[PDB]
Amino acid sequence: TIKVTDAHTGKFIGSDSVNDSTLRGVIQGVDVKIDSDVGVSISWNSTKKT
Amino acid sequence: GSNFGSVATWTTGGTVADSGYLLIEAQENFTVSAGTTANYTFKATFVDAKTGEKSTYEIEGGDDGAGNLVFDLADMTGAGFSGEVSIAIGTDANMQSGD
Amino acid sequence: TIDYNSVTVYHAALNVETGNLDVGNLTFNFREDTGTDTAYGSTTGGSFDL
Repeated sequence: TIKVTDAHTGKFIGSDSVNDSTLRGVIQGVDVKIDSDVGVSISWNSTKKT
Repeated sequence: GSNFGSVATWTTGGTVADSGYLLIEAQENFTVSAGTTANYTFKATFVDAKTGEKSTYEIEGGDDGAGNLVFDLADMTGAGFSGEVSIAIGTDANMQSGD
Repeated sequence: TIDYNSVTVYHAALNVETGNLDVGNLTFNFREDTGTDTAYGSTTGGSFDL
């Protein structure tokens, strides 16, 4: 889920819900790619081994 | 969002800095309103009516037993207020991000 | 030869659809000259339609 806002005014510009992490068709003439490993915490379950 | 009302109530004795406009914006979602002391986060912004300046702060508020959100205007540092404020939300109120 | 004074007043509004904030200004021009005997000034009241 992506929310874009301006850096000096703060007025709303756009939002999106994407699957392949490509922000397309909200900023005119530009497509933005965000890395897949952003904002995830990883742990290991030894009682279930997963 | 979901159903949540309005209407703010004062506490007698508060002091106001100047006439202006105030904006309260949410930070996190919750619908677990069944009666419990708790706290959640908000962002507050103030704009004046004579010079037009803008100030941005963080604040917190919490429900107590049912559908009421009490805030503290004392933490408006630099500007400065006093007294309390209570938003009458209501029971079975789901609060989403952006309302 | 006719005088005036300038007063700047801000006013704000909120839209219910996008979540943006509008902050505009009006400048009233207050009229030439009034007053009692040299004390502080004078002005009349009322209401008008913009």
